[PDB]
This record gives sequence, structure tokens and C-alpha cells, in this order.
Amino acid sequence: KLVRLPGLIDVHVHLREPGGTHMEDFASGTAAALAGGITMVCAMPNTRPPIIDAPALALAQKLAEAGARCDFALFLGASSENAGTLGTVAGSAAGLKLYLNETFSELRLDSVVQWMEHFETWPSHLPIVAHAEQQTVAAVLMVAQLTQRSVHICHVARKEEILLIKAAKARGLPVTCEVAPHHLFLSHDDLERLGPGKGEVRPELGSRQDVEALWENMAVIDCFASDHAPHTLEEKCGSRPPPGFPGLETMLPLLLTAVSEGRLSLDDLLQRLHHNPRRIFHLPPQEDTYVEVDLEHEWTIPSHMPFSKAHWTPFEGQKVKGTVRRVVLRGEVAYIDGQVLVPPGYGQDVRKWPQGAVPQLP
Amino acid sequence: KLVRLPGLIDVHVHLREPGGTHMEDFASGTAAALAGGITMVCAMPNTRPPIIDAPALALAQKLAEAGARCDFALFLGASSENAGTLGTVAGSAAGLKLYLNETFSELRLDSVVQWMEHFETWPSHLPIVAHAEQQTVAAVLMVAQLTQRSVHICHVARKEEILLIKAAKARGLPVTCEVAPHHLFLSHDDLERLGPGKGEVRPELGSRQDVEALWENMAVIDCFASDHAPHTLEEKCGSRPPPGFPGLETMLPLLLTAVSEGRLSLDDLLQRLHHNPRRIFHLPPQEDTYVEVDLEHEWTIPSHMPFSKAHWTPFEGQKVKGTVRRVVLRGEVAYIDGQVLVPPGYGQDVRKWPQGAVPQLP
Ligand SMILES: O=C1C[C@@H](C(=O)O)NC(=O)N1
Ligand SMILES: O=C1C[C@@H](C(=O)O)NC(=O)N1
Ligand SMILES: [Zn+2]
Ligand SMILES: [Zn+2]
Ligand SMILES: [Zn+2]
Ligand SMILES: [Zn+2]
Ligand SMILES: [Zn+2]
Ligand SMILES: [Zn+2]
Ligand SMILES: [Zn+2]
Ligand SMILES: [Zn+2]
Ligand SMILES: [Zn+2]
Ligand SMILES: [Zn+2]
Ligand SMILES: [Zn+2]
Ligand SMILES: [Zn+2]
Ligand SMILES: [Zn+2]
Ligand SMILES: [Zn+2]
Repeated sequence: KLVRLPGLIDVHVHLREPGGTHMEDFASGTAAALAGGITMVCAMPNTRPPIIDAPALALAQKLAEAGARCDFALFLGASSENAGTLGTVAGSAAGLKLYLNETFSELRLDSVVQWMEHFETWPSHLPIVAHAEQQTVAAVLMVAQLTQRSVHICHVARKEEILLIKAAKARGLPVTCEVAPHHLFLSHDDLERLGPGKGEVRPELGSRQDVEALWENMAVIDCFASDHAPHTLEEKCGSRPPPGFPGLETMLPLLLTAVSEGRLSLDDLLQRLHHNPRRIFHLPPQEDTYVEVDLEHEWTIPSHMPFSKAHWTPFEGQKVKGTVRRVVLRGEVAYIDGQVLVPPGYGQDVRKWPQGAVPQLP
Repeated sequence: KLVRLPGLIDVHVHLREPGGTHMEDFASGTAAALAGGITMVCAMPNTRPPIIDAPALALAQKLAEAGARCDFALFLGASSENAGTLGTVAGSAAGLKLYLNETFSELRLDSVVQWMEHFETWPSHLPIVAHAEQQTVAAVLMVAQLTQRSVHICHVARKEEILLIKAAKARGLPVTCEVAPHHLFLSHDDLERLGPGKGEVRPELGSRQDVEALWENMAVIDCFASDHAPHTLEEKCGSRPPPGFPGLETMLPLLLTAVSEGRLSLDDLLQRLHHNPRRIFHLPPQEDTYVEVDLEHEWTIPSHMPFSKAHWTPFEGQKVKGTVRRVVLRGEVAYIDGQVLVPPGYGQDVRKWPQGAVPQLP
């Protein structure tokens, strides 16, 4: 009694390559993706070095082509120095990512004028996504309107933010958004269990009312995306815990549990993990690609999922109903019951496929 | 300087097969589709006999497999006798079509209770589309809510209707809609030129204010679809003119003209003729399929387009900028510069592809 799903897409992951400090890399992070029923990922640019220029993108592309086990696209990151310099490589990236709240020096924008410059210079037909919390959502929406183009808001986490976006959509404004599983299945009530170190994430865990508001406003949510952000326990439990949770291996089991409980439908799930990612980012179909899941078996999330090198999870102890049994990627068995079966380098950059270019006028 | 588009989808066509009275059939109608840059069509069930039971669907499937030159899915039609009888074939159809205003005896529903019965018995995961004008839009939305499921509204044609749907979307209700080109590019102002016979269509041509309201509310429109409804001039100019316009060959040139004038973007067009049709009807990707268009050349729509056996067009005399140059369907050249190059029967029923089943829980 298995259910066949299409190849699912996670448009927001951090795979820590290039980089020398973290354990996760393209090979381990994409193994985690496959084990979570994900066959395409879009990787964020806050790596070391960050993907803020053409040489860094070229490096990252080759590392991903050699390490990735599922298909991928790579974001470019906006900086205080690169507006107007990315035109030649822009169409090879997933899109442009703006970090509008806290981030590292290289990705910090110090003025809304810098946001305007990116919206004015990035090619108008290509995706722009923003890390934009609370009032920053309204501020980036204003910049998008001043420049007459769309914006996608990453990880919406608060009642305030989803209601703002709801109001913008009611006015016909071209805004889309995504929500991460930790903002649907964790809240302040869980900070006692997690502790202040493990609980650190940006956007932070919301109140019960924030969580309730996201569920109530599911119609406003275009995509689910994990914001897979691996850090080891040594980091999360240390003196300056970095924010973020691993999430590729838990996202689909959590959401399938919600489907089984009637909190959203299977279609609602597949719009948000397949059809809307495709259409917002113009990501191409994957031929001969599907995921088989088992909805009959209940299990408890353990202290760590098998594949992510984060080697911890904030969902430990939650009971889920829903298991990824098999993934077929482009005609090859990629995952069966806890074993990944495609090697590093099987994955490809979808922006190089003929079907994966974003359409544009001449 | 050609622009590559993906395979475009028209979710609302009338191809008049099975039937003995009209000139159009699957072979000619799908030639018209290819010449308009369309590689997949969903055909409506108001044929002769109408597609209101399993034997009629089986017949229509074989006629389409033998005649179609592009890929297709076939709608089932709701009748006063078939609620609760279509479960075994439902997933093989594009969806279920309800004719809630004027139609022929066999498709006429005489009570809203019959609409409720169809919404209650048709499988909940499969598409339902309705011909629903003016207050009928609100009535079918109520039935959808009473039965806790979605509905798609065909050919929205009026300010009244698009504002109703806008209000429903603002309340989070699961409703989508489509608009046809004649309701964006023709109005009452054109009835003088067309005359009462040629001008007959359902929904009727709107006022200038209706047309303006649809453009102003483009964000509310999920899909464009032609409602290709071929009748010959002998019929349109006769004593009891049937309603409908041919439209497969004009829809894309008209919309590309609007893109060139900045009335909507290329992305706005491709969401409405590719990505949203896919996601609302769970229509599968077409491998190795694309359309090449030329945006440089201005031409005037003639008295009839080359392929549709309707052999007339209400857009005669309008100037357009945008031409379909080449269509490749599943690796084969299907159309080049006025010549269709795939024979009748090249097209396939997409609901038989592994990727073309609608996902459902066990
Ligand atoms: O904005 C971010 C980035 C991320 C990371 O660890 O890269 N982790 C977070 O919690 N928020
Ligand atoms: O509802 C319909 C059906 C159609 C036809 O000719 O089949 N033509 C129209 O104008 N309206
Ligand atoms: Zn972020
Ligand atoms: Zn994101
Ligand atoms: Zn992130
Ligand atoms: Zn870290
Ligand atoms: Zn696209
Ligand atoms: Zn099982
Ligand atoms: Zn493309
Ligand atoms: Zn109709
Ligand atoms: Zn329709
Ligand atoms: Zn129709
Ligand atoms: Zn006729
Ligand atoms: Zn689908
Ligand atoms: Zn030319
Ligand atoms: Zn399918």
C-alpha cells in the first residue's frame, strides 16, 4: 500500500560546501535529501567563501557536480559590492538571495538603497528570494513594488508575517512565500525541552499563536522548504550557538503525519513541495523520477536522523506516520529503506538542462 | 531571435469528436492546437454522444488516440443520471465538467441538489470544473464549500465574476479560474463588426468595463484557456446561431502581442498556459517538448486561420505581434511555419502515462 509521489523539491537548503568547518557537504546533505524524499535542492550562498561572485559560483558548481547525489541549483548571494556585476552568470543560478536581517559580514546589506540596487540590476525575469523577518517583510515588499517586480519570502514564521503577505496578495502584489517545518511543528512550548542552544534558529521559534496562524493561513503559503541548516551539537551547545536546524530527513515524515491527520490534503502538500517550487523558480521536470512512501507505520523521531552530518534533530521524540521507502531519480534507484544507492556526483545542475533555463524575452 | 517556450497546455477545448455534424475532429483541432503553440489539450465532454458514461469515454479515448496530433486528456461530463456511477473511470479523465447554465438536454442539471451529489460522489482528489456564469459562480462555490473541496471556474468573463472569485480567494477558499482570449481582446464594442450571429458566445462578450476588470485583476486569473468552440459560418450566420468561437490558433499570438505591449509579462503568460494548468489538473510534463516563437513580426489576423475547420475567426482584422515558428513534441518536429508534420494518432492520452495519474491516498 505505497503512495507514489513525484520528485519533491526543497528550495531552501544549506549544504556547507564550499567550506572547511562543517561536517555536512554536498554528498552528505543530498543523501539526507534523498532519504527525505527530496530529488532536487536549491542551495543557499552563505558558504565559506560565500557565493557572491562568478569565481565562487564556478567553484561551488564543480563541487556540487562532483558531490551531489540528487539534482540541484545554486543561489547567488547579494552583497554590498556585487550589484550590477552578476548579469553574465545570473541565469545559471537558482536565483538571488538577499540576507536582510542577521548574517555574516560578506552578505550584510547596510542600507535599503543596496536592496533597491539589487532589485534594479538583477535580471527582471530571474527569481529573487529574501530572508526578511517581521517589518523587513514589509520593507522588501515596498522595494519590490518600487522596482515593479516579484519577491519570494523565505521561511515565514510569524502570524505578523503571514498576515502581511496575505494582505499583499489580496492587493494583487507579486509575492510568494515558503514555510519551514519547524515553524509548523515546533513552538515556544518546545524551548523547555530543546534548551537555549539547540533551540536557536532564525527566524526563531514562534508562539502557539504564530503556529496556529500559519496553519489557519495555509492558503497563503506557496511552498514548504526545510531551511536545512546543519550545525553539530558541539556548536549548538557552545558559548555562541549558531542558528539553524537540520531538516531534510524530517520534513516529509512530519508533513505526511499532518496529511494523515487531515490538517492538509495530499494535494496541498504536493502543491507546496512540487508544483509551486517548479513554477516560482522555473525548475525543470525530472524524467523518470518518483518517491514511494508508506503511510501505515508509526515511528518516533530518534535523537539523530541517519544521514545528515548535523547528527541531531529538534524533532526528537515526536511521533510521525509516514516513511520514505524508495526514491527513483532519472531512472536509477537512489534510495531504499535507509540506504542511498547513487554515488556522489550522480546529481546534476538543473540550470544547465535545456528545460531548466528561465524563459526571457530577447 | 526566437524565444523558446515550454509545451503549452489548453485546458478547455471542444474538438467535436465523437460527432457527425461538425467539420472539426481530433485531427483538425489538434493541428490547430499545434499551430497555436499548444502541445496538450483537455477536451470537453459535450460531444455527440456526450461523454457521460464509461462506454462513451472508451469510444472517445480511442477516437482521440487515433486522431490526435498533440497530447490530450478527456473530460467526463456530469448528468442528471450519472452521479455515483463514474468512480471506476474517474481517474482516467481530465476531470469532471459541470454545465450549470445553458447546455444540451443530456448535460442539463435541474437542481443544485444534483450539483451537490456530484461533488459528494466524484473522487475528492480529482478535478471538478464548472461552466458557471454570474450568480452561478457564487452558487457553485457554496456547493464546493458545503462538500469541503475545490472547484475550477471555466471562462470567467465579467467584472462581477472575477471580483467574486477574488473575494473567495481572499477568504482562503480553494477556487481557481481561467479566462479565454475573447474576453480579454473583444467586447461589446466589437458586436457591430461581428454581427449578432458571429458574436454569439457563452459567456457572452463583456462590456469595456468587464474587459478592463479582467486585466486589472490578472493576479486572480490562474489559467488562460481558449474555449475553442468550432462552428462553421453556415451555423453562426443561421437562424439559431450556436454559441462559441474558434480560438486555438489565435490565443498565443494575441497574448504575445499583449506581452510585447507590457500588459503582462512573459512569466505571467507562462504561469497561465503551462505551470498552473499542470498543477490544477495534475497534468504531466512532456519530455523533449518546446515551442519556438518569433516576436519581431507584425501581422493581421485573416478571415480564417489555416487549420481549424470552423473556417472563420472573430479576431479578423486585429493586428498581432507574435508568431509560432516551430513546435517539437516528444522529440519530433510537429509544426513549422504553417505545416503540421506529425500525423493523426501521434498524440497520446496523458492520463495513461505513469506520471499522469492524479496522486491519491490509498
Ligand atoms: O538565516 C539563517 C541561516 C541559517 C544557517 O545556518 O545558514 N540558519 C538559521 O537558523 N537562519
Ligand atoms: O458553453 C459553451 C460551449 C461551447 C460549444 O460550442 O460547445 N460554446 C460556447 O460559446 N459556450
Ligand atoms: Zn534565512
Ligand atoms: Zn528560502
Ligand atoms: Zn536559510
Ligand atoms: Zn555551524
Ligand atoms: Zn517555468
Ligand atoms: Zn509498510
Ligand atoms: Zn525553462
Ligand atoms: Zn463553457
Ligand atoms: Zn474550462
Ligand atoms: Zn467550453
Ligand atoms: Zn455547431
Ligand atoms: Zn501534480
Ligand atoms: Zn522573424
Ligand atoms: Zn501524477
